[PDB]
Amino acid sequence: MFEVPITLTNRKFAQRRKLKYQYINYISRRFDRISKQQKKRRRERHWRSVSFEIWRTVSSQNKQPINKQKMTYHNFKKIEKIPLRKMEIPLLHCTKENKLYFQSISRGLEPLKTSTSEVRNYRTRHIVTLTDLLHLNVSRHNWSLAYKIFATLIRIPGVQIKSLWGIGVEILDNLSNSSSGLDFLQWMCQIYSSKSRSIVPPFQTGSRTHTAKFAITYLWSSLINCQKSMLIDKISEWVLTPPFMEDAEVWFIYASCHLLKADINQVIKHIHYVRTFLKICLDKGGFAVPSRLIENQLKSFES
DNA sequence: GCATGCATGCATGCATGCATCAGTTGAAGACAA
Repeated sequence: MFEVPITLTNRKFAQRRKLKYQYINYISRRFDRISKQQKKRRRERHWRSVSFEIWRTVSSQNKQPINKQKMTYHNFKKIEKIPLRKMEIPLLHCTKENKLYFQSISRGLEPLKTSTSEVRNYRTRHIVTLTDLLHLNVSRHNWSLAYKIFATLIRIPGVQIKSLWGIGVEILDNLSNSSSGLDFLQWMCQIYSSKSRSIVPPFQTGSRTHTAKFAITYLWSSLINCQKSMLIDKISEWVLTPPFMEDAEVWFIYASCHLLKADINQVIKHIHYVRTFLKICLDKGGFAVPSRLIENQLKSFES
């Protein structure tokens, strides 16, 4: 009853997405008309926008104005009537289950089986139980079992590493026996930071644009390994090998490295330093409500 | 006929290939019959 961490499937689901986005396109085409293939799905899904430290959202103010009824019954069924037929052609080539699937999604029903629910089979149902027991044991603070789970999981030739916070917290409350925590974190980062589609990202990703998980997690957690102090110039040397260098938040990680080094003219240059990266992190992002707090601290330093 | 496998295609940089101090030297304007 939880998301699976393996690449969803082969099967039907492609032909279903076919039917879906093909029909979508026929209706939206005739709709702009009246208002006046993996690739068809691709263009289709394509032309569309793809007191505390909140990445504040973009709120409503310069946005738009009001609309007034577009769509009576007699006029919707206009736009519906033709594309449904063109659909009657390749519907003739997809399978019965997907005839009825398209039929119902087109009546506006919504399925009550899931892609997981219907992908039957010895092996996957076993993985499903394995991963469940993982997520359960981790909820239970049963770090030992949990760990056993995780290990037998990743042993299996199907699981992609989308279960890393799995370890990153698991191996984290497991001081016991294994290289851990930062080990995993900076490992993830080093491996998946270069070149060396669906079924993806925010908490996994590749290069050229940003990479939540591994990056920021080791990138603060090492600074927490320096709250273990009271290391830094290392974290800021290899933090100081950008660029993605639009990673503004990592600009704030850098400025944090300088406020922690600051804790004689050396300490000056470290406070000068943090003063610089805070605004080069006015790049944009959006942190630290008043930087005048950071700066009141920097004046407690200036003493 | 339908499902598994894996090879073809497509697309962003990169790498191979192929074309694009000192001497004699003359020339120019002033000057005499």
